Amino acid sequence: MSELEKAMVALIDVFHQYSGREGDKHKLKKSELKELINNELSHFLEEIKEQEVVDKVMETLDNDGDGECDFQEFMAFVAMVTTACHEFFE
Amino acid sequence: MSELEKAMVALIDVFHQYSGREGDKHKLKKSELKELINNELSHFLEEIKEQEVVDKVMETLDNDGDGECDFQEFMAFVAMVTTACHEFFE
Ligand SMILES: [Ca+2]
Ligand SMILES: [Ca+2]
Ligand SMILES: [Ca+2]
Ligand SMILES: [Ca+2]
Ligand SMILES: [Zn+2]
Ligand SMILES: [Zn+2]
Repeated sequence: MSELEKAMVALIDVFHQYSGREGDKHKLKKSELKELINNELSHFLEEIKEQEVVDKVMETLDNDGDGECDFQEFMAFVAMVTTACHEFFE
Repeated sequence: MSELEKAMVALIDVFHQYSGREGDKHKLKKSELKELINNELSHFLEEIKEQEVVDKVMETLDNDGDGECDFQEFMAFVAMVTTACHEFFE
């Protein structure tokens, strides 16, 4: 696979690794999303150690209002983080 | 870096690799977009060999109407292709 193709498979992989832990296997619940950020975005995002922060991140991400982050929402999250990095480091 | 972090860096890298070739160093013109898809998405998307296909792809991802693909628009493109790969495997 190319570098881009690899990167895409890696986004699918990490989503599944966290979404399948509990409840809906295809959605991130707040605790799944917290572990994903803390473990996998430890350099791009401040560690989450407060319920209020987990809450705010889900509120921000959850466009369909079911209190979970689905794959489309996770893509949007990936784009906002990646964009932030893009901008920040130039 | 985590696999997710490395993937995000990979998106910014490839984008810069192609956007930097001609004209606007920070946006993809049609020629740069065609070569990105052809070289970097050769295992996920059919090879582009017709002007009308690159025209149509650009029209599709060019949401601000400048005839180029900026990083934000490239991220929506990445999300489209990733989603398709996701579905494909399932
Ligand atoms: Ca879940
Ligand atoms: Ca949701
Ligand atoms: Ca360019
Ligand atoms: Ca545009
Ligand atoms: Zn899935
Ligand atoms: Zn840039």
